[PDB]
Amino acid sequence: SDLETVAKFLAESVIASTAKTSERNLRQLETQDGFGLTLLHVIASTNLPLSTRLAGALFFKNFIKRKWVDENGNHLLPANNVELIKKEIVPLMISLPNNLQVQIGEAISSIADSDFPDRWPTLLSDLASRLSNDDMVTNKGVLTVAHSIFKRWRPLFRSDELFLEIKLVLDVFTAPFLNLLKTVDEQITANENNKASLNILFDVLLVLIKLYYDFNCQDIPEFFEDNIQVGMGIFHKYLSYSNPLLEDPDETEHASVLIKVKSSIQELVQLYTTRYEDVFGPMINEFIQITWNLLTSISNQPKYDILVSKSLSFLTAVTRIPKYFEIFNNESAMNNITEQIILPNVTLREEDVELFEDDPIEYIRRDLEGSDTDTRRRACTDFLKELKEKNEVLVTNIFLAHMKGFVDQYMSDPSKNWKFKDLYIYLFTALAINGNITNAGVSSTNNLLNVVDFFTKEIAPDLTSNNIPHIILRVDAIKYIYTFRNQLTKAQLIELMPILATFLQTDEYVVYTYAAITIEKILTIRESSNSTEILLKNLIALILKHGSSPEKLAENEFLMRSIFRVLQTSEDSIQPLFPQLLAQFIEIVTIMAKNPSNPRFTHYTFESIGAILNYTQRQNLPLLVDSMMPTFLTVFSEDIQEFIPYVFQIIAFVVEQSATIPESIKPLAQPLLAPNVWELKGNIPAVTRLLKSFIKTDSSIFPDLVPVLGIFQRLIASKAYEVHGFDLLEHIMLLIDMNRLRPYIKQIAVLLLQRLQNSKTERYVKKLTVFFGLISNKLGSDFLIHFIDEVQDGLFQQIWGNFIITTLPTIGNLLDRKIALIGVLNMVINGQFFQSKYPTLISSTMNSIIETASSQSGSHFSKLVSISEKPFDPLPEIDVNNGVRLYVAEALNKYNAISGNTFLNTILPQLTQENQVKLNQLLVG
Ligand SMILES: [Mg+2]
Repeated sequence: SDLETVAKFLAESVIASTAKTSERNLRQLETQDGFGLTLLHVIASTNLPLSTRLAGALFFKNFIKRKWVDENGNHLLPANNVELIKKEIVPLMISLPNNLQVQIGEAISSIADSDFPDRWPTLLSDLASRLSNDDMVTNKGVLTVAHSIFKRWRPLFRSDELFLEIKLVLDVFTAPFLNLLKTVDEQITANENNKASLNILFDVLLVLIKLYYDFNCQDIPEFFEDNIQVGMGIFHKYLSYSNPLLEDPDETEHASVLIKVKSSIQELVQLYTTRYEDVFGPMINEFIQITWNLLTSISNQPKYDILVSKSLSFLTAVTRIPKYFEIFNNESAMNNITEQIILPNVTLREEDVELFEDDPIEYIRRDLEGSDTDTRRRACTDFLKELKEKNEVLVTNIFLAHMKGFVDQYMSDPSKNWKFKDLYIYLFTALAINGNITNAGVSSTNNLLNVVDFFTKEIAPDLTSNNIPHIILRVDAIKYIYTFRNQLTKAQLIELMPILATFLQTDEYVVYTYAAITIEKILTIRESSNSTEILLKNLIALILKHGSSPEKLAENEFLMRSIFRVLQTSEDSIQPLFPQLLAQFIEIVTIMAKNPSNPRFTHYTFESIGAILNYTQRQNLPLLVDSMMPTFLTVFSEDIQEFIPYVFQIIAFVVEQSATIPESIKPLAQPLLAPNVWELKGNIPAVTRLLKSFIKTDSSIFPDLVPVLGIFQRLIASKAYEVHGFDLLEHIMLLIDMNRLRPYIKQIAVLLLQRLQNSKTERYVKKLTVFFGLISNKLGSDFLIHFIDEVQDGLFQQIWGNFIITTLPTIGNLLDRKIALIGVLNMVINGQFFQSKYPTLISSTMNSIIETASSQSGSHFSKLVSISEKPFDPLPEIDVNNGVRLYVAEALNKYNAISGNTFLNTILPQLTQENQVKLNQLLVG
C-alpha cells in the first residue's frame, strides 16, 4: 500500500480538482524513509498511465532537488536508501520512453552533481558494462544517461582537477566508445534499407556525437588526437550522408534524426576548428567544402534552422583563421557567399510572417536576443561580422552592390516587394554594427556606412507613412531606432518620443511592444512629470488589453519590465499616482497566483511594486500595505513558491520602514519561526531579511527567543549559510536587550567558536573578526572579552592573539575593514582591563592596527533590486577610503592627551621597525 498510496496521490494530483490536497499529501508522505524508492518503483511500472508516471517522474525530479542534499552537500536521506536509489535509477532510466527518460535525466543529473565522482564509484563501470553490439536501443539508453552526466563540462572552466575527473571517465569510456562508433558506422552502411534499423542506429550515433563533444570540450586527450583520423573520418561521412529512408518532405518545422546528427556533428567540427585548429588543420578544408555544398542544397525551411546555424558557426570559426579566410578573400567568393549563403537564409520567409501574426511574442524573441539564439539571421550576422573584420571594404562593397538593387526593386512597387526593404534594413544593419551589441547599444560602427543618413533617408519615413506596405516595416524602423540609439543625436532621439508614444495606442502587438522597449531606453538616457503619468497609464492599459487570463496576461514581460523602468526613472515624481498603480499591480498578482507563468514577468511585476513602496512617503505607506496584505496572505495560505521569495522581501522592506509592525503583518512573525520554512534553499536570503526586520522593529513580538536562536544555530553552523548566521546575530546582539539575552549569550559564544575550532572558512574567520569589531564598538571591549571568555578560561587571549589580530589586515572589503579596525583599535585605547591584564597582546594588536591602518597606499532570481538593501549598517562619519587612517591617527593622539607622552613612547620599541616608521607617518599624516 506504500506504492498504492503514492500511486493514489500522484493520480489525484493530476486531477486539477485535487492538486493542492494531493501536493500537500505528497509532501507529508515525503518524510518517510523509502518515499524516494516508492516513487521510483511507481514510475518504473509499465502498467500505469503515462499521466501518472509522468506525474511521478516529475515529482521525483523536484523531490531530489530539495531533499537529496542540503546546502553543504550532505545526504539528507539514509545511506541505505541513497545507495539503493543510485543503483535503481540508472537501470530505470535506460528503459523508459524519452518523455519520462528526460525527466529522470534531470533527476540523475542532480544526483550526479553532488555525488558523481567521489560518492558514486560504480557509475562508470555499470554504464560501460551495458554497451553491447546487438542491443542498440539499450546502448542509446546507457549512452544517454552518460551524456546527461558529462554534459556538465561544457560550461565549466579549466581546473587543476577537472582534467582528473575527465581522465577518470575517459580511461573508462575511451575504447568501448570508439569501438561502438566504429560498430555503429558499419551497421549503418549495412542497413541502408531498414528504416526501423537505421533510425535506431542514428539514435545511437546522435548521442555519440554529443559525448564526443563532452570528451573534447576541455582538451583533446592523447587518445582522440592520436586517433582523430578515424573519428572525423566517420563524421566527414555522415555530414554528406543522405537517405530517402530518413527523409520526410511532408515535414516542415521539426528536424529529423539525420538532420540532428548533422547539426550536432557541425557543432563538433566548430569546436575543433576553434580549439585545436592545427591538430585539426588537415581536415578543415575537407569540411569547408561539404559544409558549403550542404548549405547550398537546403531550403528556407524551419526544419533546418539549427543545422544552418551550427554549420554557419563552423564557417565563422574558419573565417577567423587567416589561412582559410584567403579563400573567401577573392571578390567573387564574397559575391558567391552573399548570393548562395546569406541572401537566401536572411530573406524574410513566409512562415515567419505567419508567426508575426499568429504568435507575436515568439516573433519578438527571435528578433531580440538573450535566449533562443538558434536561428539563421544570427548565425549569418555573426558570420558576416567575422567576414567584414577581415576585409571591411571587400564585404561592405559587394553587399552594397546587392542592396542598391533591393532598393530600386522596392521603389518599383512598395506593396509587392517590401520584403526587400526588410532585407536591406537587415543587411545595412548587419554591415553597420561593428561589435557585440551590448545593452549599452552599439560601441562602434562601419565607417564606410552612415547610420544617421540611412536613418533620415529610409528609417524615419516609415514611422510617419500614412499607409505602409506592411507593418513589419514600422516594426523594423522601431527596431532600427532601438538598435542605433547610441549613434543618434539626443535631440534626434527626443524628437521621436511623440510619434513613438503614438504606437502605444495601436492593436499591433509587436509594434507597441517594441515601442515600449524603445521609450524605456530613451527615457533612461534623458535622465542622467506629466509625460510619465500618461506613459504608465498607457503601458498598463496595454497589459490588460489582451485579457486577464493568467497564461496570456503574464505573456508580455517586456511591457512589465518597461513599466518598472519608467518608475525607476520618475523617483517620487508621481507620488499621487502610486496607490492606483499599486492596486493594479496587486490585481495582476492576484490573477497570476492562479497560474504563475513566465517568471521574468512575475519578477518585474514585484520590482515595479517594489519601486512604488520605495518611493512612497512613510506616512502614506500604510494604505499601500492594506491593499497588498490580503493579496499576500493568500500567497502564503496556498504556498505559491513562485511568489513567496518576492513577498517576503517586500513585507520585509515594509517592516524595516515602519516604526511599528503593522497589525496585518504581526501574525506572520511566529509562523516564520517554523523550521520548515528554513529548509527551502532558495528562500533563505529573503527570509533572514524578514526575521531580521521583525527583530529590529520590535523584539517584543518574540516573547521566547529560544526558537529564534534556533534559526541562528541552524544558519551559523552551515558553511553555506555563515553569512546569514552573522547577519542575524548582528541584529540579535545589538538590538535586543541584554537582560533578555543574558541567558543565551553563553550558547552563542560556544557556537561561534565551535565553527572556529572544527569547521572554519576563510570567509568565516574574517566575518567573525568584523563581528567582533562590531561588538567591541557597540557593546564594549569589556563586554567582548567577557563574551568569548565564557566558553573557557583564557580563550579571549587565544582567539584575539591568533585569529582577530592576524586576520584584521587580511580583510579586503572596505566597510568590513573599517568596522573591524575601529573595533580592534577600540580595545587598545578604550579597554579597561585589556591594556593591563594582557601585556602580550598590546604590541601585537598595536602592530596590526598600524599595518591595517596603513594598507591603503540560486536565490538571485528572486532578488528585488528596487528594494535591494545594498547599504549595510556602518559608522557613518568615517569614509571607507579616506578618514579611516585619520581616525586612527586622531583617535590615538586624543588618547595620549590623557596620559601625556606615555603610551606612544612605551609602544614604539615593541612595534616593528617597519611599523615604527609607519606610525610616524601615520601620526603626522
Ligand atoms: Mg569585565
